[PDB]
Amino acid sequence: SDGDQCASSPCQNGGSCKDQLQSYICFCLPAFEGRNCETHKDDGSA
Ligand SMILES: *[C@@H]1O[C@@H](C)[C@@H](O)[C@@H](O)[C@@H]1O
Repeated sequence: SDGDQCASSPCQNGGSCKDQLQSYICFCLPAFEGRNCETHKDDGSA
């Protein structure tokens, strides 16, 4: 699977995705979580 696996915005919350070997990589901030930075670590009611 050597190619690009992030040509469809897999990560969110301003996640920095980068094309790497096999799969890709998303560099986010410590205040963000989720399988693809799609969740903000705000910790409110839920
Ligand atoms: C990509 O890296 C992450 C960690 C943030 O700094 C983004 O704003 C940047 O584009």
